[PDB]
Amino acid sequence: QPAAATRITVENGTDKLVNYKSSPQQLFLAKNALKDKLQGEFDKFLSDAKAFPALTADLQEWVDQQLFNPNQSFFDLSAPRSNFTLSSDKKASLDFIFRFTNFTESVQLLKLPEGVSVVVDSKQSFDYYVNASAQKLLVLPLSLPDYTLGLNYMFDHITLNGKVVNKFSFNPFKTNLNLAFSNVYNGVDVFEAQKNLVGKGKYLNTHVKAEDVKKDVNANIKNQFDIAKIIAELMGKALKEFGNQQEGQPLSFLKVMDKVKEDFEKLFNLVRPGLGKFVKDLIQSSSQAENKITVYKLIFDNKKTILNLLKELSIPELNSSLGLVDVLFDGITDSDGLYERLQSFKDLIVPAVKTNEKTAALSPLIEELLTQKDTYVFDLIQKHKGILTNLLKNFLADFQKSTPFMADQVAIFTELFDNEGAFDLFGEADFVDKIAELFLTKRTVKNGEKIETKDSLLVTSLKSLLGEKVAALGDLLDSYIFKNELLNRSVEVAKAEAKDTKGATDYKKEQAKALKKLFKHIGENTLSKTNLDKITLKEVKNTENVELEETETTLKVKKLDVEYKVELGNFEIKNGLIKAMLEFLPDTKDLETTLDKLLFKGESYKAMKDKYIKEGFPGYGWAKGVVPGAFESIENTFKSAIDKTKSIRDLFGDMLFGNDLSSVKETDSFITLGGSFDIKYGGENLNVLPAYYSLINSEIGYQIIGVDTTIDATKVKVELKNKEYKGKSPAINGQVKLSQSFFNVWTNMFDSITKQIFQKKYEFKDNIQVFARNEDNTSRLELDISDPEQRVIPFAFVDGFGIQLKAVD
Amino acid sequence: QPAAATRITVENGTDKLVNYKSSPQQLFLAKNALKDKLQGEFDKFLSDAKAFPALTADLQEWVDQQLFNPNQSFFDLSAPRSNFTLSSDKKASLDFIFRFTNFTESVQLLKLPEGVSVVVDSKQSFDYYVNASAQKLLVLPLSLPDYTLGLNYMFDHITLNGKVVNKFSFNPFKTNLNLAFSNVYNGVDVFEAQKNLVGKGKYLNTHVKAEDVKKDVNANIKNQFDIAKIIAELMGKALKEFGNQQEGQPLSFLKVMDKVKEDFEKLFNLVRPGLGKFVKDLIQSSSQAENKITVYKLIFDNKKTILNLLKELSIPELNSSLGLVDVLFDGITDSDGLYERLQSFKDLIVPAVKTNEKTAALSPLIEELLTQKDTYVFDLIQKHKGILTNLLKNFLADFQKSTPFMADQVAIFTELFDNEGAFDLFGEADFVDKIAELFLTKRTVKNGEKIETKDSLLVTSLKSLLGEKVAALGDLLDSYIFKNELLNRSVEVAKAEAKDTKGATDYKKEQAKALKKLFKHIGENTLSKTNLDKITLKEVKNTENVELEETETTLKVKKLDVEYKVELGNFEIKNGLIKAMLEFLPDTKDLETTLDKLLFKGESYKAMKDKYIKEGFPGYGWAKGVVPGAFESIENTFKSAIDKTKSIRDLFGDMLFGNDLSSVKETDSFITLGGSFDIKYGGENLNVLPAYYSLINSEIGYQIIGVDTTIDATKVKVELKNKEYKGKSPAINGQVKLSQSFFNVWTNMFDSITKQIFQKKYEFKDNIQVFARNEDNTSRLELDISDPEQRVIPFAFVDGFGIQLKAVD
Repeated sequence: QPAAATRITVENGTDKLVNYKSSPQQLFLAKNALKDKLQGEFDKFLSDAKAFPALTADLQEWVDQQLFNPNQSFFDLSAPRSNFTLSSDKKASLDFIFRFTNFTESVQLLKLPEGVSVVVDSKQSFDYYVNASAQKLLVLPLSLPDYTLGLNYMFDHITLNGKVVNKFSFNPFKTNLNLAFSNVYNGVDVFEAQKNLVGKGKYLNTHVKAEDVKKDVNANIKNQFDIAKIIAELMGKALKEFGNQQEGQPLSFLKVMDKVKEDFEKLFNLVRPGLGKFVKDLIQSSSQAENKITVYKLIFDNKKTILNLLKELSIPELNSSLGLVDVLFDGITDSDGLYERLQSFKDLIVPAVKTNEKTAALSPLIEELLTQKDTYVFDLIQKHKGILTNLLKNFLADFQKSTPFMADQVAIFTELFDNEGAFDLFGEADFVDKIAELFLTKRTVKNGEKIETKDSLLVTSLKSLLGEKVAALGDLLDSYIFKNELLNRSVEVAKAEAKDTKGATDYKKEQAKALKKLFKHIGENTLSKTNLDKITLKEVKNTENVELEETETTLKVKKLDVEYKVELGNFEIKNGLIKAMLEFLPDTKDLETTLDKLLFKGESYKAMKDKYIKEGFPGYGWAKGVVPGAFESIENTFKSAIDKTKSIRDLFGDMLFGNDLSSVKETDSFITLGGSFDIKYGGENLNVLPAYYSLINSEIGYQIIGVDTTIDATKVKVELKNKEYKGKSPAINGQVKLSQSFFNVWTNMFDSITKQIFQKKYEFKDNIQVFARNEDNTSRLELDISDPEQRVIPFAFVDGFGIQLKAVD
Repeated sequence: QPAAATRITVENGTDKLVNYKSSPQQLFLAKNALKDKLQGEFDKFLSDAKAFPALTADLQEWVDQQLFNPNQSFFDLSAPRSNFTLSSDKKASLDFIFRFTNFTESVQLLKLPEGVSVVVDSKQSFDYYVNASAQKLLVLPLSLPDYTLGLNYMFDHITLNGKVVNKFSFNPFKTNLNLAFSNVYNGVDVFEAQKNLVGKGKYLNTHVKAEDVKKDVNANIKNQFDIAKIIAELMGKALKEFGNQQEGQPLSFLKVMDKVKEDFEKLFNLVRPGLGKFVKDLIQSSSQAENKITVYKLIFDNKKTILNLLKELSIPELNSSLGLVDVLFDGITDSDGLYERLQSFKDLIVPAVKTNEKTAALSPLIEELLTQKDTYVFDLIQKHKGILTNLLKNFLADFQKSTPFMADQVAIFTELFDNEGAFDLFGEADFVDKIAELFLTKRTVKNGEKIETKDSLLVTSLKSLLGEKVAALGDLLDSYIFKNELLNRSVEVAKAEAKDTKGATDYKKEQAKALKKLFKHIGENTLSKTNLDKITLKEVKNTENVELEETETTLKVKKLDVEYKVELGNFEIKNGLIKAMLEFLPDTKDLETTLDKLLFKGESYKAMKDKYIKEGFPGYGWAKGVVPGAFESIENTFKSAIDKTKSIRDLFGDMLFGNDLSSVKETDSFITLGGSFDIKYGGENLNVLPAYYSLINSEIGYQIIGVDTTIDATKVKVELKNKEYKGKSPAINGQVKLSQSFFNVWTNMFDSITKQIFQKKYEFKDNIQVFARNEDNTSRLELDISDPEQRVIPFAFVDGFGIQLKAVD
């Protein structure tokens, strides 16, 4: 048999850390930091009610696995003498005597965790002595599957076989104490990592080459340009399908996604290597896709890509769910096996999800993720509208609280997703209609009495972006931009006064038609393959070697100087990119009243009117009756100039195009971009330092910080092809021609904008981070991710700022 | 024979006074004042080298005229004993013994200046004793023909016939001392007169009656109205003759004076009684008069009127020349005798005139006043141009220094009379042409290089009167009032560039024609007898008795209250009083350029133009190219409204008349005056005090001071008959009609003027001075002008302010 056991119980619980200094409330520290406090924290578990059962269980595991597991075939083990002295003084010790009794008639040897060479004859009671004086158990760390601080104990000086074994480890890599940390991880956070990762002949310096730096720097610009071009063609290949769709035939956001699915793959195989099959599979995982693929097929195939994307999420706690992914995917050859194993594990997965408050609302989702084998991501998204909208609203609110600079975009996004039906895009709907009824339609999202005056999303975005930049013409926006059924459809008012559905009354299809026309033009006239082909990113030098200097904990670029010329060719923005937007404006012929209100019936002209009526006209004085004959023809000629048959569409056509709208050809180019602009990535003595993912990962890149990315936008010509007024029937023609004057003002302001907002020799500085990947997804900078010294913890908090394991002190 | 004479020489000289206190340098004091200083001043003559011959001459005159003139027929006079003791102590005395020896054999009596009853037989030496102790000779005054202080001496206590004769006068009324005063006159100046002239039963109170006061007060208003009406008809009877004269036929200022001569008489027989023949004779004393009358005929006939007018002149010294007028006119029955006596007296008159510096320049004038018997006043005036212009300039300069309030009228008068040829009006000339070439013609009165830019008299008067009241429209006056050949004929420029005498070039007859047309209209349409007949001065109460209260040195009106209603009827100021003045303005069709300069090319509009061009247009801001399309039609419509064929005459016709000038009838009434205004001469306890002429005169009036002369101008209606625009071809017609607006402005401003400048219930206070004359020029208030107590000296200086007969002390 084996030795007697008394308290072999081993179950226990983990611990957690407390905030210190003025650090964020979410503490996710790494190892070190509490270098001295680890012993003190382990002493608490060493001197509590859970201490001696854990110690006895560890002793039992040691005396079975390490003592008689290679034995007991010919040597029975007994423990006649065995005692412990774990006292209240937090000082532990032991004294064990082991007898090996052999019943076989032969000569054998004892295998013990030491260089022991002892010969024992048959029927002989071999002696074994394990002595431990009263001493403080030392603390060493272990790496849990979650990469958390699994505190373990070791003996300092204990005698085995009568000799002292210095630095004795009591079955390392696993202890029956379960004293983990919920907020402290094994490894080096962000900066203790940049002590053994860079240097003279250390990891980063010997794994990053000058030719590699040059090729990655060039490929950074090349891939940025390529993804920009693929994005531009994508909206321009899907936009063409959107626009060309016939009226009354629904075309969902995802049915068109298939028609450009490969492009997405290309796009996402250039943003991140290996992320090519995942997105092309994702946009095919819907009922509207031509070839449906299940969620399990989506997940098992590109498991590694999903792992990288999850590790790129900002939330640390996801890594806790990421520790079982490798165990989840072990021994699986097809998606059916993965589905079966997830069904097997559901009995433990779903209670953990339900018990977690953060994922408590998520509980239904994962539910059918284990209930139906034909799950589709986008079908789930369109079916679980409420929960997904809730998380999206929370995430967007957090982003607003974190990104005040893009507050308008987050505001319009939140207003969009305030409606559950906004998730009907990812389903069986009409995108060219859903985007119109979400972004260009009044909202009534309330139930108290009525808040239907909430207007549309585009109108609110214009109000935010034109807050106070323009004031007098704001009334114009009130009469032509804020009060048009093509941008503010006025929900629930169509069936209020007509109740007969006239052709003009139904503005839901006229606005959809205008949006389809705009999509047609942006698709096959502006962002077409032919029009986007004349934008060439040509290398200029691309020859200089990017020498690297290494000296102690540093890695610098000697002289980075690469320049790429983006030649815009002749990017003809044809008439129709802005002619369709003109057609979005109402075609109401009532131009006299609106212009009269804007010019004369205002807040400043009326004050001058009154002041000149009561008194004024300096030098004259006594001629006060002349005044209501002076500011009456001044208004009269201006009013009479306005053509009775011209709307704001025609006025804006005169202002922008010059010639009248009916006489302006849609094939002509409104704006032509010619020439080229330079990109001048440069720098001297630029530091190169490791760049990690959001969570703990074995894949690492490198970043060059302080790269002067000069975008010299000069040498480009943004020319208005129609720089002269060719109109024959101007809206405000006459001796007080204002449409021509407005057109000249527009041309001058366009030249000013292209001189200041456009080319200005932009100067930027940032960090070029490249996570370069090899051919078969064997990225050059991959760490051992095994020993607790290269396990980087990017989300951890650095001890340099100051963290202590105590309650606010 | 008579008594022996030793120093009968009597010739001597006068004296003069010296300034004292802070009195004006021209001292012309009256008697009294130097009440105590007269004795001291006479002592100087009593103790000088001229004393004893004067005393001896006085003694001789006394002993011939008063002693033996009624004797020597039977009583020879001898002076065996005779001595004087006029010592250096200024104490005079005498001792005389007279023997009367009769050679006739009869009994006679001696006639002496005393109650002496003595009987002397024949051949008897009658004795006479005249004793005088050493005593100071007292001083008494005498009245010279010039009414100056003729100091005379008297003896206090001397014994005649053995008895003392108290207050002995040594031949009064004449002394051989000739100690006159050049600055002190006998009598009471202005206020010592109002001590014996008013009182309880003294002169003014007993010579002024309540009915007399009432009738004179009523006649004051009646005569003021009558002279105003006669003046208005006079220019309107002479103006008609001026206007109706044919072109090229000269009509002098005096040839027309005859055609209205009687009116002048009427006028001047209402301004001052008896001044009716003088002015009617004066304006007939010229070569241009139909019936010439000599200066002697003009002077001898109305000698009394000339005396009153000369006594009304402000200069005191003229009275010295007035002392011989009565002696001049003694024993003369016709103008021939007066001419003969002036020729006789010329040998003394002309040296006195020449020796006097003030009349030294006058010497030629009086010269022919005694050289030709056919002298004419106006022929002399037009012949002695230089001297008369010199005195007129000096008098006008003095009036300017004395009357700053009417400085503009004196300035234009001085500018007029700066030319000698300005006196050609009173001769053989053309008034309708001379007044045009003097008042509406440029002046070049200088010889240095050129001052021809002096402009005309009317232009300078407008510049003075429109100094800074209007500024912006001043440029209009520069282009239409300051630069018109009808008001600024531009002398010496007509024969500069043309040299061919075109019809338009000769502006001397076109301007004369315009002036003649204006005279025609003011003569027979506005100031005609028919039009002036409808202005009636009606008494309202004229019944209340003006009771007078007398109490010591006072005379007050108990309650003066008279009111006269001047009913203006319908005084039709026809079209032509202002239509002719419109025709004076140039008829140049260039109205666009002048109005453009006045309105747009100014000093304030251009600044606003520039400010709005550089920046501005509040609320818009970025629209700066619109501005040179905004302030271009604002000007363009205003410029295009102005009719190309309309001049400033037409614009002013639209502004004033309404309807166009060609369609405005000259017989219509531009302004009609209707209703009536009240004159409310009133007051309680109003002082009545004597009022004298400028110089010493026996004719006196009385003045009521403090009369509240309320001219309640209310209840009159000055109506514009054309208060609505009836024009069919306005100068600035269109949608920016400004001629109609200008006309409405003119109508409103006319109503405002007639509400404030016109009727306002004017309140005035003054002194009603009446020099009432009886039927045969026997004015009621005439003083004895004989005794040295009623001889008023109005020009004298009152001793109350302080005057002493010493050099500045």
